[PDB]
Amino acid sequence: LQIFVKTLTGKTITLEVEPSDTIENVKAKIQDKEGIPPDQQRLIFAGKQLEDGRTLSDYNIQKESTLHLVLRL
Repeated sequence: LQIFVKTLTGKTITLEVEPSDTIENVKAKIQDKEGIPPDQQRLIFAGKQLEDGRTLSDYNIQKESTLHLVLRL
């Protein structure tokens, strides 16, 4: 599976994700490609702010789905 994460910059980053990956696993993938501690990350999917511990499949995030990243303080 691959998904896109939109930054505040506008710049788009593809992410290789397993379908059962938790939102932490996603934040820690972004920790890798950008370098933003998961605690400063806030991810959004169709307006729903996604929660650590639930998985991509719990929120029905699928191939080529877009998450919007925004920061926390």
